[PDB]
Amino acid sequence: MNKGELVDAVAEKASVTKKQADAVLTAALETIIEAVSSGDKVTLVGFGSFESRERKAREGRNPKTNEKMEIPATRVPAFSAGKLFREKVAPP
Amino acid sequence: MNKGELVDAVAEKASVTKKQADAVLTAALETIIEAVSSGDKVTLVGFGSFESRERKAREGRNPKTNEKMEIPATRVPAFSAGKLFREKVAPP
DNA sequence: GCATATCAATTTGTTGCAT
DNA sequence: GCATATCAATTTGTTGCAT
Repeated sequence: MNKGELVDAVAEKASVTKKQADAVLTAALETIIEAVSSGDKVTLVGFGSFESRERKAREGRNPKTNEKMEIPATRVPAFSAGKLFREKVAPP
Repeated sequence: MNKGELVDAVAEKASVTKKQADAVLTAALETIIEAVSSGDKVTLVGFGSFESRERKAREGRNPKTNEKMEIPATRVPAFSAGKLFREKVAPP
């Protein structure tokens, strides 16, 4: 399922137009990105939570030259699945 | 940031009412879960992608008894962060 | 979140293309 | 995605409890 196919179902479920369903979904996804980036954890009950996970430098290897290198420290987006999400994917 | 706080920001950005922002967001998240559960991968450009992943059985240990046990195989919700998410969290 | 086990199995990214 | 390293810093879950 891509964004467009999701919008169709959302516009159907929420009884709104596809242009509206997209505009809201766009806003929702952009806001989650902004919030996480600003170091804020985004929690959505049932579904899950988003946060930034810190990551220190690690050793790596150049596949073309076999030469060892250091992959620099960085910040990554993370996701934790809520109870309802994990239970729909794997019922107790 | 919780759902309610996300709704407010979404309703502000998309120029819609809070009830409408919530109705869409609920539908969007509930659809995402049903799709992942039925074995479909949900891809959203910029943001990221959701999918199920199967974990094989592994050896574990009971902290209450010290007794070694086997954690059974399962399926879990997973997330891949898209380029735009990873770049707002850590700009190149 | 917190905790056992001298745990055990994930996930990713490394460069530079390619689909 | 593919092409290394007998990679390497990382997540996550055992059974429950604490907040």
